[PDB]
Amino acid sequence: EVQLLESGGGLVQPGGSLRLSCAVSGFTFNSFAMSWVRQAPGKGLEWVSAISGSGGGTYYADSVKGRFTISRDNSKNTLYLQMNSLRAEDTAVYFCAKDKILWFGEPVFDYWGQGTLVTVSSASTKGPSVFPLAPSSKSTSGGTAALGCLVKDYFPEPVTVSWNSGALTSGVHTFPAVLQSSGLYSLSSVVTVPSSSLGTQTYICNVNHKPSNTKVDKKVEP
Amino acid sequence: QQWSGPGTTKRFPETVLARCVKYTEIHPEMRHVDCQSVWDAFKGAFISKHPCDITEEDYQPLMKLGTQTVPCNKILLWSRIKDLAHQFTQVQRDMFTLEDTLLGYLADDLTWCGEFATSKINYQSCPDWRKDCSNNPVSVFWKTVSRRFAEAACDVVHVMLDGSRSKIFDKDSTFGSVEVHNLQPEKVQTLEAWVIHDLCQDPTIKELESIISKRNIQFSCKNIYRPDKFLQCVKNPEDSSCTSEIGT
Amino acid sequence: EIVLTQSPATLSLSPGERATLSCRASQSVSSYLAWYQQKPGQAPRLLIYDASNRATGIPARFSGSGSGTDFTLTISSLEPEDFAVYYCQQRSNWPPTFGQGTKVEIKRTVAAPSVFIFPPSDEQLKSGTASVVCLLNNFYPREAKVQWKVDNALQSGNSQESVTEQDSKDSTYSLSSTLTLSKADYEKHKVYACEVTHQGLSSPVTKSFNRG
Repeated sequence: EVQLLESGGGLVQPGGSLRLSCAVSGFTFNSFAMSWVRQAPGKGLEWVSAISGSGGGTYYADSVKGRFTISRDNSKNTLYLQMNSLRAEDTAVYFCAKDKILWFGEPVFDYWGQGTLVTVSSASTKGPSVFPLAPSSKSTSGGTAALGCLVKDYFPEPVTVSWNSGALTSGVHTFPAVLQSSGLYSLSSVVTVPSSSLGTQTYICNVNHKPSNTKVDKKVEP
Repeated sequence: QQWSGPGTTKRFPETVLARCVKYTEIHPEMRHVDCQSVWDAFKGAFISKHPCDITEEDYQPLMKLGTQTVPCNKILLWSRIKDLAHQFTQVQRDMFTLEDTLLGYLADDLTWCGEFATSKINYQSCPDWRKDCSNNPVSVFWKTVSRRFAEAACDVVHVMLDGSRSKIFDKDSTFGSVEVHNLQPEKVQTLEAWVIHDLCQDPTIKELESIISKRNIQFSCKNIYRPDKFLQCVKNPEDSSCTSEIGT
Repeated sequence: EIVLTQSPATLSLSPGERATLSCRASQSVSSYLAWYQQKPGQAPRLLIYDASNRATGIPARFSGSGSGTDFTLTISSLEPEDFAVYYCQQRSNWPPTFGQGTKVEIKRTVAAPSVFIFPPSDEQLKSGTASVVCLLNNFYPREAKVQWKVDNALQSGNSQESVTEQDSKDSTYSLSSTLTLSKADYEKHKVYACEVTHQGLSSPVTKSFNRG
């Protein structure tokens, strides 16, 4: 089946450069136009640039016309977005998209990648600290107990949080990150379980912060 | 002077007038067309003239009369692959070929010429382009209407080419001699070729890429190995096509 | 560029209702109008292309209509799973442009939140900072008031809040309120509480713990 997988992206200083990648499979990459679409945090979609199946034809949005370069290596089924002179207003999630039309032109997109966040900032990378949110012993609604992990003081976004290496998904809430007044993000990830399972089930939060290469596993005990 | 070629098509005036009436009656058009005026502008180009002394200015009143508002980003040029290019526009009906315009519809597959000192049409023979002279009524017409067609193109132009021909791109064809050299770079960003059966590496396609690139227009190329399948998914793109566009 | 205007910005319906979404182009795009669905954190999904054609695998409840400048997306039998922002996108000319989006939120019966409070971990107290967390889980509507007091003293401007986006199956919200103290000032006090006010509660619910 069709797959678009973006790599690269993360934190880059104002004026710096960043190259994005989009690895594809499941279709004849050669015979389809590709485009990059971006999404600033809490904003809509904005088309960035388009490239033909063979690579020769390119279009650009006016806001990036002098600084971005789209390209592709069809022998590797890889699409590229070479970004120079990055500004704060380029901070966005960047998707690669496949044109549904069978030729080059004004595109409509039938396949998208998962997106990768690009943060353009003066601030340095900061790895999170992971603190447990231990279950209560004086509350805990009925037979429902809450527990979780506190993922504090990291930059930039994103961070990834799982429970029991992915085995526990039901009842899990990972809250959107909030920018503290220190310029550092923080969030909590919580899960409700039966209160009487606190002595028989082991709960571990898996935190991954790729920009700082921080992989922490925190076991949450009562 | 006037021989060596087939004569004017029998009933040529009636045919031109009939084609215009039918084209207008299926195209409530940019501006009302008085088909009689169109036929008069057609006649005035070549009637009572030397059929080896026809110029493009002879046809300009017919060109002005026949100017149409065509979506310029939807133009499909083609060179020496006729049937598949036109059947493609029957399906992708938002795209146009030269023969889909009023002026192309009028003259398609017809011949005509006049005589110097008379007002008659020569139904006996007409100048053959190769063996008599190039500036004959038919060749000059198509050389004129094809130039203006290419001059109107905008934003991305597609051209269909026959990959079975040994010269996939011929610099001496109308597309190579007239149309390619007249795409306006301030209006045209890309020319994407569709080679019909990897022939985008053929020496003649790279020649087209070179010629186009030195006019500061981008070049794009796309192999089409499954033409019947390519057309089937233009009709209904919803069955099995995002995995089958491969070398058959 | 061609501007795409979607109305309204937000639409709050109940399941089974009919969703009518509008997109109005600043000039004619004539058919070249697509519709995209984007659930939280996910990539867009093409629903309708060229204003009336369903993409492969798109349910029959999605239908597109319109030509020129006025376009409409209709979702006949709305589901809780349909909580997403829907975008319109034109391919009439360059550049291709998207509308700002319409957010479809699902209506639901009033659900009171479960309230849990979490003391600071000893592991964090070594860092010199303490963080208390109050969890409000699985409630509707999103309108809720969390109040922090330590020693019954209502705190000010030392807490941040975070809300989940509406759950795609039970249409509920979850909220976290994180109170941040100095460690030296966290020890100067004993009783720590969050106060929760919500339409589904009879009286304000107070979950609390004593330091130690």
